[PDB]
Amino acid sequence: RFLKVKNWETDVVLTDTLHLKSTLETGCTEHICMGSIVLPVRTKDQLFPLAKEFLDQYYSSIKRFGSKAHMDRLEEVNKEIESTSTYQLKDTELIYGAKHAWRNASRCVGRIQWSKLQVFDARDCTTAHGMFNYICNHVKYATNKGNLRSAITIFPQRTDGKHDFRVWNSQLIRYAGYKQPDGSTLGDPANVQFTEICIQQGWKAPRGRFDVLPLLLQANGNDPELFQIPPELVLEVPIRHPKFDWFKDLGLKWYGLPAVSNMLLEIGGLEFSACPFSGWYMGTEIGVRNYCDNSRYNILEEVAKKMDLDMRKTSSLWKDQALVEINIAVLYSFQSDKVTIVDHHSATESFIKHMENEYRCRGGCPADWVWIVPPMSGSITPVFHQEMLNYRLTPSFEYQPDPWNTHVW
Amino acid sequence: RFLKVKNWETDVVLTDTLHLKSTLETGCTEHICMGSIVLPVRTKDQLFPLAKEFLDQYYSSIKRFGSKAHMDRLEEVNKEIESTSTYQLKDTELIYGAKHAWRNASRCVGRIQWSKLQVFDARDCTTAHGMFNYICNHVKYATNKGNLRSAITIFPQRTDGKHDFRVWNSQLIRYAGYKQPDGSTLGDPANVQFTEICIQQGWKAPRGRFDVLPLLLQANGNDPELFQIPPELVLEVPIRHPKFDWFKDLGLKWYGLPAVSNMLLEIGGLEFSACPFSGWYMGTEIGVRNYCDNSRYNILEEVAKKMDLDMRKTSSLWKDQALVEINIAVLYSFQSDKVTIVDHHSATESFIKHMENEYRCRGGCPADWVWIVPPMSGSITPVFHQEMLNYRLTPSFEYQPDPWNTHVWKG
Ligand code: HEM
Ligand code: HEM
Ligand SMILES: Cc1cc(N)nc(C[C@H]2CNC[C@H]2NCCNCCc2cccc(F)c2)c1
Ligand SMILES: Cc1cc(N)nc(C[C@H]2CNC[C@H]2NCCNCCc2cccc(F)c2)c1
Ligand SMILES: C[C@H](O)[C@H](O)[C@H]1CNc2nc(N)[nH]c(=O)c2N1
Ligand SMILES: C[C@H](O)[C@H](O)[C@H]1CNc2nc(N)[nH]c(=O)c2N1
Ligand SMILES: [Zn+2]
Repeated sequence: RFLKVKNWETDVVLTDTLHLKSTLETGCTEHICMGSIVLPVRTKDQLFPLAKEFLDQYYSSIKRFGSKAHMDRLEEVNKEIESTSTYQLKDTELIYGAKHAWRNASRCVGRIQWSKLQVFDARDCTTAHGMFNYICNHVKYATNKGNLRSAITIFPQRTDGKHDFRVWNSQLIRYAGYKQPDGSTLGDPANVQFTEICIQQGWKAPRGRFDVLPLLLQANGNDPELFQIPPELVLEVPIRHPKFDWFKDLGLKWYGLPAVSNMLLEIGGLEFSACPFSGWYMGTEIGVRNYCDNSRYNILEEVAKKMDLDMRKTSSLWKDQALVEINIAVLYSFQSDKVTIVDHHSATESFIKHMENEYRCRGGCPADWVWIVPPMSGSITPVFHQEMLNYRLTPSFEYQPDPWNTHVW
Repeated sequence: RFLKVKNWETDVVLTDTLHLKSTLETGCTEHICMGSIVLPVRTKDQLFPLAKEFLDQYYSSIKRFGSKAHMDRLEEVNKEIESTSTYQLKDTELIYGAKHAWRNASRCVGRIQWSKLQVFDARDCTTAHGMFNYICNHVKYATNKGNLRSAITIFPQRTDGKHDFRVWNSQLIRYAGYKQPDGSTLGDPANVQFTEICIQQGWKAPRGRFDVLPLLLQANGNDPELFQIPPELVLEVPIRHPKFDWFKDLGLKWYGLPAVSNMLLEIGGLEFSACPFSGWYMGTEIGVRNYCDNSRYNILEEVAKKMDLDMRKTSSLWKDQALVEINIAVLYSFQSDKVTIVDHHSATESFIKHMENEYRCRGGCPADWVWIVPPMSGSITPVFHQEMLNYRLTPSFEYQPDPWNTHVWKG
């Protein structure tokens, strides 16, 4: 019932009590652990307990638990559900809901920042053109000329589920992917299917390695439409190395703003299916995953060749050498251009501090070790040595089906 | 029930049916994942089911399920249990059981090797000196002058839990760790407590950075006894770097033979509390953890100093740089001395091949991702991209508490 987690590097032990509030299921059982698995409307009756549970935590957080304003609010929501079959969040509840969805994201190493999130209320939005305007303003505000600020923009909540707002893109800013007659792939292979839906919806693709995708915005369950983010709002960094002069000849660049736009935000049983949110990069996301994944840009082979390393035996660790340098270059490039970026030592150090705060201040912190530990130098970052408990709290961000599997035309 | 695992580099989807034979519990619930927690006397009653299940396993595998010889052996084990309250494994069953414990070890990346395992039966052993002897022969056979061979030596099973065979060292070969007045440590910090004990028992401590510890051996529930492994049996590798000539002057070496000795082997209900086993190192065990953990030898600073890296901001990746070079040195040094070692690229690639084979032949392969993925360069090894399912099969290796915590001293 009361659980301990130990850090094996510091011997510091923490007691978790927050897990007993978890509602949703993990994928695991007593018989099987699904820890490494990437992926393991409401009626009037389902919605009300959800609303109450949420409002209860809200009013407790503002130290007004059991007060007349608490009781009255519970009344008003119940009455709205009974007659309208849904309800509207107050601004204050919405800000709180969003922030706690981030506080609760067990896969996010950057949650020390959870309270500093700028919430843009876009529930008055009605069209795709409106969505586009909200998005460009988010993108510009968050970017802040390279001094990035965390933000989320929240579109209208789901109704009967035939009137969903969706950003089709997986991030507001991503690069196209094209399959070539050559049999290979130019650009980001992670994006082929989506790039094809952009060309099939009308986009003129420049057919480059780094083509910023057009936004595919769906309002009120309507057919999605294309828009191009003003190029001057897309801050990109050319990638160079502080010692290797030849590194820039690789042609590499990345965008400054990581902004996830395909997730579904659940607050008090209400479902916000379009809720693009953004912060700033940890270096490894680009240098390790985007650049070096075999299924991504896959440049290790080419980089190692430029450093003149022995690629005949895996045991020369040429991959590992090239990986370090690629990641040095990413960090250096973002820093030289004054675009906020955090390295994995710094991020994990910070997440450790954040865990300790969440344990004393909340009695816990759901954390997913498989995602928290960076994809390089795992054991030299402190999160490696830290036991974590993983459980699902609400409010939350969740994955949801790609809209094209779902929405018909 | 048919559970699927996806590989996200390759899109290969595998179907697990073998988790259906898992009995032991994982620590996880529908409400909580304990996937990253390190550590989450039997009666007649529970024993025959465990025996029966184990022997059904054995007999199926040799294609004799339901045979007269299978039925006779069930009957004979049955009788032996109600008459003596325990039972004895045939040699063939011990061999088969010890291989399977390794096969079922979900935290072990080395399992493509599982069928090649040298089983030494030390169930006739009765004294600590007997154990010393059996262990030396293990060390020599397994070392094989650098061409390492996998082995396990199996001492008599638990009886009333009052007459346990324990090897008290965590590995047959490890270096001492000495805590100084000033708070520093000399030698391996992880063996401090266990060194203290040895000192206490009578070991005269050399007090250097790589003193190979004595064996502290318990036979038959008796107080444990000190012994020195013959130094000529302890193969070591001095660590140097192919390009960095200053690297040798760091003074580093490691031993060639990793041989876990503190684990409990369970076969068909029986508990072998002394079953030291050995294979050969993946490089990162030494170069990442033993050398570079902050709680271990912690040589990152001193290595990055000597490479003259920019050490004033973590963002130069100076740690990542030094870490790679040290790991290059470890593999270089082993290869040059013809001591078996495997790098983490080759080890993980082999395991994927193993794992795929296991799904195809056996219907699954339980695997602990948190353990399988190497502690450096995670996502450039294919295991990182591999979904895994963790579950508990017997026969099995398990943790047990440390003997000094439980042992009832006689004097
Ligand atoms: C501010 C700096 C931030 C950093 C350094 C950061 C870091 C990360 C990293 C490294 C991941 C792993 C993602 C991957 O590898 O694909 C992640 C996941 C995630 N982050 Fe954060 N994050 C930040 C801000 C935010 C914000 C502002 C939110 C929401 C308000 C958020 C919500 C999430 C969610 C829901 C996931 C899991 C996504 C998934 O499962 O695919 N993050 N984060
Ligand atoms: C032959 C080459 C082998 C290699 C390279 C290898 C590699 C590894 C590695 C890297 C680990 C994780 C250990 C750690 O970081 O603490 C491990 C754990 C383990 N291995 Fe293997 N192994 C090998 C052979 C064997 C053998 C012969 C056995 C027993 C028959 C075995 C049984 C286990 C068990 C039970 C664990 C879990 C240890 C624990 O949970 O603390 N392995 N192995
Ligand atoms: C907000 C924020 C800040 C930050 N630094 N980093 C992030 C993760 C972003 C950026 N870099 C990767 C991307 N990650 C979010 C997308 N994750 C897909 C995971 C996935 C894939 C396939 C099937 C699934 F069920 C799940 C977000
Ligand atoms: C047989 C074999 C071969 C190989 N290559 N590698 C091995 C693992 C060994 C060597 N390098 C580390 C060690 N691993 C086994 C002991 N590890 C500690 C597990 C542990 C720690 C603390 C608390 C616990 F509850 C459990 C075995
Ligand atoms: C199979 C495995 O779950 C998958 O590769 C995970 C592992 N850890 C991860 N961790 C992070 N942060 N991001 C990821 O995309 C992944 N992928
Ligand atoms: C807390 C966490 O589970 C712990 O540090 C684990 C992580 N993965 C590991 N993996 C291996 N192979 N060996 C280890 O000692 C550990 N330690
Ligand atoms: Zn689990």
